[PDB]
Amino acid sequence: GAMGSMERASLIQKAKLAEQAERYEDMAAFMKGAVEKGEELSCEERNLLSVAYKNVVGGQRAAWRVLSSIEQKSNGPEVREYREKVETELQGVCDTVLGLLDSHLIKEAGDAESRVFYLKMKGDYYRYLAEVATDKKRIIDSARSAYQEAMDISKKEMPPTNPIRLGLALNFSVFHYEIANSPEEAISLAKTTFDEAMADLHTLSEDSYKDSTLIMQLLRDNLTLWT
Amino acid sequence: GAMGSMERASLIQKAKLAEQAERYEDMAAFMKGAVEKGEELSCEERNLLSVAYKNVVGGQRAAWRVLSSIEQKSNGPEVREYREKVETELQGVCDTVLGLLDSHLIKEAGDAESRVFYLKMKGDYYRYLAEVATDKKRIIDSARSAYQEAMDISKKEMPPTNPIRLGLALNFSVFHYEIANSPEEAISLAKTTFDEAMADLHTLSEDSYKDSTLIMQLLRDNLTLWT
Amino acid sequence: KLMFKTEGPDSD
Amino acid sequence: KLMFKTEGPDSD
Ligand SMILES: [Cl-]
Ligand SMILES: [Cl-]
Ligand SMILES: [Mg+2]
Ligand SMILES: [Mg+2]
Repeated sequence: GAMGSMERASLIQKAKLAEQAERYEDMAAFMKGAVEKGEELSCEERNLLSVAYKNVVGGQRAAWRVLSSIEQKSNGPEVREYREKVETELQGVCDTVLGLLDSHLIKEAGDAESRVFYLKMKGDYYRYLAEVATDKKRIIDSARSAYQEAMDISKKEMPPTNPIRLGLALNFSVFHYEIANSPEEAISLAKTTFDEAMADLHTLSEDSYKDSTLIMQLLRDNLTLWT
Repeated sequence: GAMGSMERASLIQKAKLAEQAERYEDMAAFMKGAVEKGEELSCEERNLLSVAYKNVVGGQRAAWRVLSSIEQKSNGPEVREYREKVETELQGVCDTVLGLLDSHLIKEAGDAESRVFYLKMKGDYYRYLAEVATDKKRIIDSARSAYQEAMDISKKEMPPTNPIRLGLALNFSVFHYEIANSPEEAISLAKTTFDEAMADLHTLSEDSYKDSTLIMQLLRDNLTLWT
Repeated sequence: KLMFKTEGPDSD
Repeated sequence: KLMFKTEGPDSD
């Protein structure tokens, strides 16, 4: 694509600059270009990819909810038209990310840390598609399938305090609660995840402890509202 | 352009929705399309135009300053290249706004409230060009000329508390201080503007009083840092 | 809408 | 950079 002529290293450098400038669409385009070079991504690079698209789609999700709320209150074509415009752009971003994961990040991810990261991402962006879907069922089952594969690997290959495993469990629990309409599964998953992490904190350095307890706080935040 | 097929009223409605969604690039594109319908803009519509582009260019200015700061500290080509990319996009937005003002908002603006508003905008977007310019002198004199014409009209046709006149004086004073390197002109302009507004507040309703004193506070904020 | 906590940038 | 107050959205 348009980043085909730029060095991989230069794309990564500019992704970092774009993050500093809060230019997240640029950041995402640079990391898309980096992925398309065909090499596997390092841990830092995966997180740049995720941060970039999370910020882009986050703005779209927030705009879509504003517009959807206005639309529902109003129930001329303008509100529906503009909600559809934003919705279509959001779906395009999700399709772009899913395309990168399928071509070919997931299949080339051999390690648990990379494969779980990408499968979690796959669940996340199917979940964002599900938020606006009205094929709804198949989108939901695609999210479920990706999250479940990531969960299975993470339980076999990672300690219960691993931040990737924790963020996965967090997001899968939210999927259960409000996408799958399975609130008891969501609560059970969040509780067990928090408890098993807590029992493993004693093995961690201070820095790893800070990483893990940050995500555990998010599990507890949700549980407080769910119970 | 791409908005040529949408009704003027629908573009204005969608500009308002985009503002609610914090989708300012969309907001600007809708208002560009509205302007290009060829009718004069109402007061509310002028403010939609201004709000949209102010938010777009504001993000670009903030990104440009981050990148410029990194560039100067670092003095490979990547920092300069990406700063240039953002700079070129910023200049494109400024050129777009100046094109709308020149074709043909200013020449069709008969009233003081509209003509001063547009001439202030012209000064503002030449000032944003000046912030990144290294033709620098002619850009600065274009900003000065636009601000000065707006000032002359505003002093003849508007009361000293008029919010448009006040925001004009505010921005022209900042132009003086840090673009024209005329800090004493900036201080004098801000002081006289504040004093003459203060002496006219007694003529205002509570609502107009709130409007005027909001901008007067900005004049005083700057004066506090300049003196 | 009430958004629950999910991983990473609370960008929405 | 220290940005002084100008009219309207403090968007930068
Ligand atoms: Cl639309
Ligand atoms: Cl670039
Ligand atoms: Mg959120
Ligand atoms: Mg500012």
